[PDB]
Amino acid sequence: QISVRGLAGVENVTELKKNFNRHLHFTLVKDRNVATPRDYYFALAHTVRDHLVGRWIRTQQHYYEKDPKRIYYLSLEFYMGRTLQNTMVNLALENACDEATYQLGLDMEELEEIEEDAGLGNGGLGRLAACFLDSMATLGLAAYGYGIRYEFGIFNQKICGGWQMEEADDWLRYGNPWEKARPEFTLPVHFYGRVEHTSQGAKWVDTQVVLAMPYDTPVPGYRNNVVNTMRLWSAKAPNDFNLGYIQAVLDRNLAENISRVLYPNDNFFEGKELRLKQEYFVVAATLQDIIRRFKSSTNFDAFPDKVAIQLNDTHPSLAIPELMRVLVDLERLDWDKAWEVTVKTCAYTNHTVLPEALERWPVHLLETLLPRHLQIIYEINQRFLNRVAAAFPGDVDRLRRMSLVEEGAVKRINMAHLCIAGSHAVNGVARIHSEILKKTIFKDFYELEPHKFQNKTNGITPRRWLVLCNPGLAEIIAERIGEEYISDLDQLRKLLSYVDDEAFIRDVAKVKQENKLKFAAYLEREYKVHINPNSLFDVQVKRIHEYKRQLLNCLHVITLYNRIKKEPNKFVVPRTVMIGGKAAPGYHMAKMIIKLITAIGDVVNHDPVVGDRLRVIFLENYRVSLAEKVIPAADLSEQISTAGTEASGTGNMKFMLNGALTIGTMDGANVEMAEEAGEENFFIFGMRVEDVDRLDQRGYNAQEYYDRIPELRQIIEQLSSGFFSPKQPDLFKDIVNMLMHHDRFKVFADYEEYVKCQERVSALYKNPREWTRMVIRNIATSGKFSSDRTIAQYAREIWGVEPSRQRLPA
Amino acid sequence: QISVRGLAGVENVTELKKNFNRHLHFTLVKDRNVATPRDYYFALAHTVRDHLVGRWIRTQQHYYEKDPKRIYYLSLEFYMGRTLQNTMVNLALENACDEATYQLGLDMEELEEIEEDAGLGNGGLGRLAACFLDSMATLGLAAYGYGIRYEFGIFNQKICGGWQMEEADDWLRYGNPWEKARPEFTLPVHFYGRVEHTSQGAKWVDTQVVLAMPYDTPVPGYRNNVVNTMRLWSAKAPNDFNLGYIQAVLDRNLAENISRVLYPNDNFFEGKELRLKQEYFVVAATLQDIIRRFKSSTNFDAFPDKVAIQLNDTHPSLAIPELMRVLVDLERLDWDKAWEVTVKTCAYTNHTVLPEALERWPVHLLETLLPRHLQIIYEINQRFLNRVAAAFPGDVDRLRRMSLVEEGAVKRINMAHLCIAGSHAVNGVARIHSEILKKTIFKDFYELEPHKFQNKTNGITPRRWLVLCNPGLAEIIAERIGEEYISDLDQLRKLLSYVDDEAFIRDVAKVKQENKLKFAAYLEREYKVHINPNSLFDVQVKRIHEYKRQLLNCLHVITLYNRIKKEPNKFVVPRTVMIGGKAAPGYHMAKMIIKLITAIGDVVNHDPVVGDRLRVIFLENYRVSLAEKVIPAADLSEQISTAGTEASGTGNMKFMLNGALTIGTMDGANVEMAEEAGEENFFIFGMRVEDVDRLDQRGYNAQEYYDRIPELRQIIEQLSSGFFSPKQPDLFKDIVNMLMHHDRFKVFADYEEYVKCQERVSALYKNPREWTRMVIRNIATSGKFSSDRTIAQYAREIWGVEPSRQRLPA
Ligand SMILES: OC[C@H]1O[C@@H](NC(=S)N/N=C/c2ccc(C(F)(F)F)cc2)[C@H](O)[C@@H](O)[C@@H]1O
Ligand SMILES: OC[C@H]1O[C@@H](NC(=S)N/N=C/c2ccc(C(F)(F)F)cc2)[C@H](O)[C@@H](O)[C@@H]1O
Ligand SMILES: OC[C@H]1O[C@@H](NC(=S)N/N=C/c2ccc(C(F)(F)F)cc2)[C@H](O)[C@@H](O)[C@@H]1O
Ligand SMILES: OC[C@H]1O[C@@H](NC(=S)N/N=C/c2ccc(C(F)(F)F)cc2)[C@H](O)[C@@H](O)[C@@H]1O
Repeated sequence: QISVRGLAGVENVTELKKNFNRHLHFTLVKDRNVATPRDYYFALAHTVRDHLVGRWIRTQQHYYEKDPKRIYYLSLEFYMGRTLQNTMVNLALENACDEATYQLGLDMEELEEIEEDAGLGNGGLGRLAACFLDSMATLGLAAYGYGIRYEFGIFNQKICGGWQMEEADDWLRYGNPWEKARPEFTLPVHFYGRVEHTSQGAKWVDTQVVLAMPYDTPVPGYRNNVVNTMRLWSAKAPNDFNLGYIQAVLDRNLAENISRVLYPNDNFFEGKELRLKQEYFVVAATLQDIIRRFKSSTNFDAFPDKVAIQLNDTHPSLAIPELMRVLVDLERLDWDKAWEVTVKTCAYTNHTVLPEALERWPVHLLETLLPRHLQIIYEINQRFLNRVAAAFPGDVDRLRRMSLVEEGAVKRINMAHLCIAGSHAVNGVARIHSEILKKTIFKDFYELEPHKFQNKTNGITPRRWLVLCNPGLAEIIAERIGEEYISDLDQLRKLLSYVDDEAFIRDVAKVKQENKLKFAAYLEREYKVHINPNSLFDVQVKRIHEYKRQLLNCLHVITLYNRIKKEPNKFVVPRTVMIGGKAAPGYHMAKMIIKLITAIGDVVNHDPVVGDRLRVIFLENYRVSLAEKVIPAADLSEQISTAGTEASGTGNMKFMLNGALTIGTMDGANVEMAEEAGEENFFIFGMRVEDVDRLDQRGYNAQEYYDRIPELRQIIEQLSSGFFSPKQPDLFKDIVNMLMHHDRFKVFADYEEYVKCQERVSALYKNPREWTRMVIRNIATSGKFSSDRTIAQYAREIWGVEPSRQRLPA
Repeated sequence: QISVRGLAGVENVTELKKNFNRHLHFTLVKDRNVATPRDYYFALAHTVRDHLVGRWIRTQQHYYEKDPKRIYYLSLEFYMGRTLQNTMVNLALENACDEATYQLGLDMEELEEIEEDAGLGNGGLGRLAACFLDSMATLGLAAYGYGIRYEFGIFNQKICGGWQMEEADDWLRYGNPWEKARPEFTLPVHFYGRVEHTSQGAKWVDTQVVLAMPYDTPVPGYRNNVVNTMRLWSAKAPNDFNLGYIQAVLDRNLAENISRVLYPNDNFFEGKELRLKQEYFVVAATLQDIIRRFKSSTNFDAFPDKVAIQLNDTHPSLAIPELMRVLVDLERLDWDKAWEVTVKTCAYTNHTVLPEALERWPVHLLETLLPRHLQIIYEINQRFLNRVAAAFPGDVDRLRRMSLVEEGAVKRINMAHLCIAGSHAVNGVARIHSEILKKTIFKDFYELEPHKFQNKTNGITPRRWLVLCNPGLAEIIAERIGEEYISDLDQLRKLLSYVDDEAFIRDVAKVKQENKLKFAAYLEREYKVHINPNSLFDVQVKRIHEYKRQLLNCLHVITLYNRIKKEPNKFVVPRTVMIGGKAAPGYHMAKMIIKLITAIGDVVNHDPVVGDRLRVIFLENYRVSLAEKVIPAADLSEQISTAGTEASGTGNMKFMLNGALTIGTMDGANVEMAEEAGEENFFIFGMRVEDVDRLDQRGYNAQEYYDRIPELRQIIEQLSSGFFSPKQPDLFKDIVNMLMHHDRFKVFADYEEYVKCQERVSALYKNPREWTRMVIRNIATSGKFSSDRTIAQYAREIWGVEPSRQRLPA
């Protein structure tokens, strides 16, 4: 059908058809008279996965022979989404399978909708890990993703009476065709116990043992025949566990609860024991696996030449004292050599600046659970602080500021401080975030070791986030500039010479229109909701957090509503305002914001005077599969965090690549995005970081804004008095009180500029030719935000390895 | 190699070889350089199972088209053992796979040792269910086994310092190639709640829901291309279960614990709530599945013409009030018609007479867990007792004796009484057991409804228990009489005309010798134990129970030891005495008996004066796979339960078929076995049932025996004084006290006759030609004890369906 989806050869199509029927019969034990759509999906899935195995076996064989330096990417989250289409795309099988299934009398797109998301992450950090794995395979690096196989991923979100309900994401219910259990490689992980000191050093004894069972999932590169591995650990009780009889067997559950569920509280650090166990479990199992592989290459001096470990935030920070423990206690290296090896091996990526998100584990927890690790941490702290003392003699306050141990009511370990001390590199995830690290939160560490601090601006994979989710746009671009850009996204610059091309303009706008019709249909079909596809699609999708300022968007929405009611017979650009995202189950304010959004929808969507000039829809259960649908259909991307709070953002980049214009603050990656496209091609508004700092100095007084902006006052009055909650008039009192008296994120301060800027957006949209021309200049300059570029920078500047675009033999 | 194992055709062998390699690559994701023996087993397993699927799909298709009457065999236990060899045997693939694996450079027998036992049963009742499924498929009946998929089966037994230790049987750890999950057919099961009465009848409301997920396993007939289904239910939490957040997800475990583990307490009824839940779970899910299938045939008058439900003991007795509940409350049939349908549908098999084993559920349990079922049971009881009153007017004691409700401290439901009331047939499992039911324990019910009471003497499958475990014996028989006997075991009578055939005599004795060498080797290899293979193999294998009198065997063993020590230079027939079996974890006396056996071994096996004339070995972890090894190697089968206590026994029959002579009491099936072979060809001793009754009348005084038998006194003195426990002299005080003052099973009363009879055994064994001739007359008359015969009797006399030896088209 379309070019970039590969060849549908006669030989291939005939082969796919017969293997499909083979799987239906032998694998699924069905025949065509009993088979459901789900059976058909599984048959296709097995037919496709057959094509990975030879490539997977010989890639891993290749790494054994050539013995390159290995990259280990440690994360507690991998937000993978669906795998079928991604695999077809990366193997050039998409048109062939489409044809084969067509001739079998099936619609492949319908089968694709049956696959569950692998929802093993919360948001940006988890999705970043998934994009990175894809780029690492595409760039031919010998890379492994290591994490936990959660039985339950991020909860499915139901909206009930306007309110979020959570339900278990039982994603493994029907089986996972993309994993291979490897029970033969099961490893023991130890907990509790005590430390004994002997003549021959320390020994960790009387431990409880939990088994770590690995499951491998393939990660195919883009048409280079490379298939890397993601290894996820599952928790298993040992067989003499608790071993009246019946109870002992039932208590095996306690051990296995370690990998049962993903923590969804991305807002607020909770020092929960189960979470600590999860963090140690992935680290202990992974490091044994690493050392095993290394020993199959006594000389640990070569360890850093052969191993790189990337720590995705502080969640796997225990890798540092765990590597030390192994090297010192088990291999009997001396401390200094062990430390040298550890530092050269580990690197740390920070993904936030919000204080309440930082991991600070109570000492009494580490004492009971990991007694030997606390001792190692204490020793690291002493030696580190001795280095600080010698560099800044007499600076006693620096010492307490830099300590890994925080004193107070409860003593705590600062895991970020541990990571910086024990890593040769520390990076932020966009240029302004990295500068903020060096200037404010890790200033003392930067002064001590400026060489450690780097930037690696985030990216997204153009395979999933263009080719897969927006084939129409991929095709019209391919027609003009060829297919090479898919794995060299900088080529999109060549599109600049088409900004005045009437045909291209028409094609870009047509692709968008089709995307909007497709999504407007999806809404009616799966959610019985009626939207006008000629309106501007105004979309904000991301986790619900105060810093992300979904509330500022709410304020604009009500402003538009009030202006319509005021001058009903005046013309305004019609909008469909879509907001979506999950709230952490314990985050009251975020749950209230969701309720507000639905409450507004309830008023706005049923007002006859509004007609269909304004619609407000809450997008339920936002997740990778839904992002792949809504992003290609968007016209306006809302990226409106208070400057200084969004470390990078990556959703922003997905919208840019897919032909939406951006309204945003100079925050995170938005800055670099505006820089690449030109500030004239971006709707920038609001305080910069410096203005925020100024405001904090004087003190932020929300009342000032309320007193001087009558349009804002009106909104606040409506909220208080119960205009949006007729039956519970004080329903939103918490929200109003927060905005008026304790708003950490200065919602009111940006209100005027935001509304003004929104007027400029509406103006441009009235001129379709000029809207589309600006869109073209965005797409054309989105090349920098490919994760191939990000990963090539990690490889060269942190891990010390050269990427390669060369094919392995098929 | 050997005939009965089928053809190894050039085309077949080449096909098996390539499918093996296909599976190794695509299914296991290995290549020959990394593959372990386990990988090889799995590749063969997948290669073999491929041959079942077409047969499985068309058998079930056939039953849909022809719509025969369906047999549902309900059991909480299916002791299946291993499946690979059984499948090859039933499909005629054994020689072909042996060849194919040979040419691949593998030993198939070694691969077969890798498969775990499906240990989903305790002993005889569970193994009976497995033999029955095999015969039902072999006889072409449209039959389904329904049960629970336990995550953990019967525990593995470790012997530590002479003592039993239990460890979890994690049989699913590496995956089960013989099952197919069917999540699409998941059904809800309800618990707790309350009953509401409306105008439109009773309604069961406010229930907790647990999901039942079926797993199907094939059951192939012997070379007839029939493949029936065993469906096992697994417990799953519903997705809004408990739905702070983290805990809610972790508590899903509570629902799923229902199918976690098999109860191993075969000795003593424990009214544990979890066990009741298991019993209801299998019943509720199964009956919905049955009704579903029936409705795909309002007219429930045809229900008994289309459905038979066999209840394996009282464990699924809740099927009776559950069928009533559905028919009355949900389909709105009137009580009398519902009852008529239920009775004609259900039949009950009793597997014991021991009072402490009978299920008597406290009313307060059924009240909380199954409030509607208690009401239904009460109503059944009233109507039943009204029938009793009318038949035996004024007999008030009969009324209280026959009631389903037992009064007392705690009111209880007698589940056996429920089963008899609600079934059209009640059978025992051997002729003497069935007579005992009618004369003693169910006398009142027999007087009321004599037509209900039947006998169906147990059997074993000659596929597993001859062809599979003893190919050498199967072959030498096949040479003389052909292969037809394998599915028509009565043909073995033809062997009588060979009792004086010198060649046959020589061949029978040679097969036994090879079996003993093979087992003597297995012992040395896997357990570093040294046995003389020229000795008489004296074997008692079965669960450890007082009624089974492993203690009487212990007494004989010590007698032989004492007689040797007394006259060291006298000749005696050398013996290897092997005893094995698991004890229920809470059964103290049974655990003490195991300790005694090992303790004796410790003394006897290290006495230089004994040499190798006497060895005592405890066979660890007795289970189906071990039975398949030890039974063909046995010379003497010990079947020595107190007369009246072993309902049938089936191990007895396995030994008979495999060329061991039997020493036994006239108990259970032993009677019919002696009757078939001739009492001259059997070593019968001890009290008959009548003698036991007499002894109880006068009162059993153990002291009498102790006073009159000096050889017995000596043994008791040795036990008391600590001869077998030098470091803990009073270790066996419990055992001695039990024997002297509270022996329910009259061990001493049979002592003299037993020892005497054992002398007669030793005498015969000195004359090999005559030993073997008697062996031939046993094998030749073991035809009656085939489960094909047993099942043909159930089919004709209970279920009303005709068996068929006709092939389905391949
Ligand atoms: O879902 C049912 C079960 O299947 C099992 N898979 C087995 S037996 N073969 N896999 C083969 C395989 C082939 C190719 C690939 C891929 F995609 F190319 F990489 C992955 C796996 C899984 O181990 C188990 O966890 C799972 O629950
Ligand atoms: O760099 C990629 C993206 O990273 C994001 N950081 C995220 S998602 N941190 N998650 C923290 C977290 C903490 C605890 C937990 C929990 F619950 F304990 F399991 C889960 C997540 C940035 O906010 C974004 O600007 C950036 O683009
Ligand atoms: O062990 C890995 C997993 O495999 C799954 N099997 C799947 S996907 N195909 N089965 C095909 C099949 C073919 C033939 C037969 C047989 F023997 F002819 F009857 C049985 C099953 C199981 O459903 C799951 O419970 C299990 O854990
Ligand atoms: O007919 C076949 C054989 O059946 C046997 N009966 C057995 S095994 N009953 N099990 C009872 C039992 C009770 C409770 C439990 C438990 F633990 F709650 F789960 C398990 C088993 C007879 O004793 C034998 O003579 C006969 O040959």
